Amino acid sequence: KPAVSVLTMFRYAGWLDRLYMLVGTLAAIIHGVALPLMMLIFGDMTDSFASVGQVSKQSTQMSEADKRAMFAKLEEEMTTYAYYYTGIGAGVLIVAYIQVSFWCLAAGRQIHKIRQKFFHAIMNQEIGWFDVHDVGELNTRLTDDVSKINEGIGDKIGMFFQAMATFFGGFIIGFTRGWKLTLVILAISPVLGLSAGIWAKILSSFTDKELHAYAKAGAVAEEVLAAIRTVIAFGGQKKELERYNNNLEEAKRLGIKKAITANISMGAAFLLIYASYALAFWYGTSLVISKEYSIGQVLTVFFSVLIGAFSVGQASPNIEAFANARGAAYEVFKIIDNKPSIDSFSKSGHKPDNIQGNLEFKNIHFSYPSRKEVQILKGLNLKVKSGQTVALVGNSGCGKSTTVQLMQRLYDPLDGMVSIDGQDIRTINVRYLREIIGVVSQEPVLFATTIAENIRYGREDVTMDEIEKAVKEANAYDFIMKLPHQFDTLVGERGAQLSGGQKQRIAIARALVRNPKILLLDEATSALDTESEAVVQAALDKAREGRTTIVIAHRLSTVRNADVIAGFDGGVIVEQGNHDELMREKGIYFKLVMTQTPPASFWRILKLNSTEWPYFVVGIFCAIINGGLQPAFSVIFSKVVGVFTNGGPPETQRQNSNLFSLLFLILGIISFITFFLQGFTFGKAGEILTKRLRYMVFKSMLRQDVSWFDDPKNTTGALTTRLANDAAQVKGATGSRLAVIFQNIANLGTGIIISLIYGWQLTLLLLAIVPIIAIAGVVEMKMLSGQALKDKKELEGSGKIATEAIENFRTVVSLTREQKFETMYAQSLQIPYRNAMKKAHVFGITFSFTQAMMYFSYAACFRFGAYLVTQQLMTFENVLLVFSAIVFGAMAVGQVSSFAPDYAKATVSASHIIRIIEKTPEIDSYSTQGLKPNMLEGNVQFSGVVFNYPTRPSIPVLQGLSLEVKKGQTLALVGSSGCGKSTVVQLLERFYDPMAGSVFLDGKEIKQLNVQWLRAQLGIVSQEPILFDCSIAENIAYGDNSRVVSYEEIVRAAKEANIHQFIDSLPDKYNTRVGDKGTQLSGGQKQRIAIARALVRQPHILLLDEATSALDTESEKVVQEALDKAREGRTCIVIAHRLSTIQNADLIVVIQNGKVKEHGTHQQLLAQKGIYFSMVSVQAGAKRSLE
Amino acid sequence: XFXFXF
Amino acid sequence: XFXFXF
Repeated sequence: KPAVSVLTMFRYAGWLDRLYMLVGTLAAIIHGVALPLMMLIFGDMTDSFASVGQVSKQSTQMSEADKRAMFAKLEEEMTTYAYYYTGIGAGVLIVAYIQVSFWCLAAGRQIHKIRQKFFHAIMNQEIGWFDVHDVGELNTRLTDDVSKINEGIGDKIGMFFQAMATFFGGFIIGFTRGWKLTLVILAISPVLGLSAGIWAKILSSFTDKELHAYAKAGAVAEEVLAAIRTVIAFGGQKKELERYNNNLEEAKRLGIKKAITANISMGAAFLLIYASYALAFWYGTSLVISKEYSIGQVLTVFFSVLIGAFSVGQASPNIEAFANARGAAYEVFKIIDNKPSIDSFSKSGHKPDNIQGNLEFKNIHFSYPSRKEVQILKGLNLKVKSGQTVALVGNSGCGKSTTVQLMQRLYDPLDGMVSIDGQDIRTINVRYLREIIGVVSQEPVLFATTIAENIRYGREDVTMDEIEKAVKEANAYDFIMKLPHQFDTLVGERGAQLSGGQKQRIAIARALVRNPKILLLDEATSALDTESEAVVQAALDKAREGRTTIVIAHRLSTVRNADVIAGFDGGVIVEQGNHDELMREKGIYFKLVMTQTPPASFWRILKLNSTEWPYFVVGIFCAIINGGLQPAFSVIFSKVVGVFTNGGPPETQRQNSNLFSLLFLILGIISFITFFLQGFTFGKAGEILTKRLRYMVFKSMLRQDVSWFDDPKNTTGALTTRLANDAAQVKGATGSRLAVIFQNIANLGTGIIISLIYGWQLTLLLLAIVPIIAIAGVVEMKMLSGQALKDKKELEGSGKIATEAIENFRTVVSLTREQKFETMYAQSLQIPYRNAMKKAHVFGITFSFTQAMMYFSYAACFRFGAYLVTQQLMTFENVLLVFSAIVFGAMAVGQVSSFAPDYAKATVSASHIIRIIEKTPEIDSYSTQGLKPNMLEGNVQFSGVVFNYPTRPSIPVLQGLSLEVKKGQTLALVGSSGCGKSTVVQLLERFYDPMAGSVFLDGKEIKQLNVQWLRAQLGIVSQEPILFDCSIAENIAYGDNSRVVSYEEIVRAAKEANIHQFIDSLPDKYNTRVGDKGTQLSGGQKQRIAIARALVRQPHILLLDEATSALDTESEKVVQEALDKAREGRTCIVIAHRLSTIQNADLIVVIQNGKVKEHGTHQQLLAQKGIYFSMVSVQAGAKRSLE
Repeated sequence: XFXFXF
Repeated sequence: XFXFXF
């Protein structure tokens, strides 16, 4: 929203830039004025043929006499006009090039400076400024906003002024050639602007509505695909598919409605355009018959004014372009204009020599820019003698690090002063200060380049000798020399990830090259392995002894040798002294011491919509008729001016112009019928297959097994997105575009037949010209994208070094060498800059070439139309017809190139949607095959089962697992940890078939059993049961599908689950809605409902998976009571984590590494002393302990 | 050429 | 270059 003064935005343009912009906008205005002058001459041409057209037909006596004066008039006149046109061509060529080239040049030249200055400004900021701002947003802000600014100051301005020039020029010529027709053409303008408004208002409203419909279905789809395992378990797939299908059923209806309305609107708009357009022309004729206007003048003012009219609409977008650019330039310049307190790019202040390194902190109060919320340092006093080494210690708050933070003058203290030697730290130059101080940080960072270069970030001027001595003095020489490439080895986030201690040593070496008088070590030893810690500690100790040092860490192994140790409490310095003294003090220090001791292009996609043989032929026939209707608009306009030019005796004219002007409209109204049709037939055809596809996609998505849903590649969101997009995309390829293409080929076809049969070689000529300028138009767009992509690749590299610089910034400021990144960034930018120079050279040529070719083409038009054709008996009225017809065939063909990417995108999107359908699972719930045993009583046999999850075939969950459980008895399953306990329940549901081994129930192998029937006999209850949005009775009735559950039945089930307390209490009772849309319930109720749907099914096998997992207090008690009442009448497998509730179980089984380890009744496992005994003792010790 | 046919 | 804008 905030803007920028127009002058400040251009502040980086001076001398040649302003010149370029001036000559540019000049040439632009010229280019603009050029076109309406073209239409001015066009009226003078009509007058020439009109003068001869009347006289030629006025004779009806002498013939040869008309071969003399007429041909001479046409000779001189046509030659003059052709000469002029040729004149215009060179002009538009030159001015076009000048315009685009100059403006693009200016843009590039400026944006270069913008980028450099901006990055500099980013680097120049103090750390306090970073602390409050998101770096990602800032970097993206750089890359994107500078691009917006680029788009703003670019050639768009030239286009804008050019359009304004066509506007003024058009209306100037319009007015001067006459006032009436212009005012009459202005009279219609409000009517057109309103019709375009009705066009707009409908889109914004309905586009939202269209998104809303799929959001209601998408909700079903999402909750389902989120609940996939549950719906799989209970086998309610047909129901979910049904619901989704119903939602689609609604969606398509809303769709066809929108189609009808939209098509009606478009048709009406087209009708208004036709009507006004014809009307103005009729009035024109009415003015020509009065001899008030010449027949050509009418054309001139008409076209000039309409040109001038559209120029506005064509101009407007370039306003928004420049508008956005100011808004973007605001936040950009804000940082560049911002001058900090600290600078560090400044050369100022003292640079002391022979620093002894006597440091003192005096009464320092400070807070980070969280400001008044917390004040970490309340007062302070500290000294450290020259050559000494002080160690800071503290319990928490990290006020320790604050001193190291302040000693680099990253922040100025609120009150108090940090004094290096005798002088205040603020009097001495920042850079020099940072250079005389070395720093080693807990987390070291290595910029990505050779080791030498990272060591070279200590000092720009250095030799491999100093690097060697530096790393050797840090004892890092061995480890890196053993590494390949020697000093030239790579480091960074990408590639050659090394040990922390090694990176730290490299950091210490880097710091050691700095040869600092002052050394600051903050928890550099901390957060590192104990073995390498000593290795790095050796270096750290060797890094001292030439320097004064302030060290901070959690390691009290390194503190003892310190000359002074300093404790802090609540930001207040308390204890100071040698170790023995502090241990004699028995204070905080002593305390802490004691504490720490794939394309698819097919008509196969069409074979699916081949479901409808009709609805297509209708649209195509209709659209071809429309395609045959399109050139008819030309044939009239030809003969309207044609007969009027060919009129001869005037008496018969005024009667004919009324017959055409009528007909002129008649093709209009019939255009309403055909346009609405081909839009409606294609629309309705679009919404139906969208139901068929999504219904076929969703269905087959419920076919797939859990193996496919566990895939990280497929998630609910990704599936719903893949579900929406492809179906949304295929509609576009089979939709309006195709109809338009057929309409346009039909258009050009009928047009070219008429043109070709009328004009002999007049048309054959154009057909040589036109396909060339069209192809010349497409190739231009190809070079535009090529230069665009290549440019993106080059700045991607410069933006990469920028991200590296500003993400690690707090480090680079400590090492200084920001100027390094300045220079690197510049050198990185240098290549895109020279590239942007060539861009202007190219953009101008391709533009001017395509403009000149169209003006030169317009010269060859009338030149061949006149002369050779008109010297023959061939006539002007036909020429005027052929140009219209052909050039419109072309402008219609343009829509073929414009509509190209839709099919491609739809192809890529139609690729996935067939594959997703054709994919088949290992276990398909749809198969009607399988035994369906007649015997009720369940057993379960697990024998030598081996299982690895398809997602993670590394660590096996089950190896040779063997279980057995008889009917009507509970099988308790205990385990150390893992899904092994659950994998039993998962395998019995047959979500997976095990790698090796086998599992039986009635003695039949479930693998050969019917999947649905198998799953139909199971009582599964999970940890956190998901309930879909619908009546709780429908959530309970979900337990049994293929049949509607009785009320008294879900009542009985609700009674068995002890949830009846809630259900009878609610106002809506069993009709109440749950699932967070209409109501909220706690875990207890939800679980009891899960139990209800579990036992409404009347399973012979109950499966309780950690049912009490998330729960508390009495809820566990009542839910366990329910679960306990639920079993004992059925086969059961209970993996619950409360072993106090397993104490009554028919069989307990301890799982170990996939093998059953211990098994037996409680008292037997208790009689034994082993895993189960420990499992029970450890958690049994808790309940006794809670007292 | 505008949008009818010339 | 006819009457829309090209």
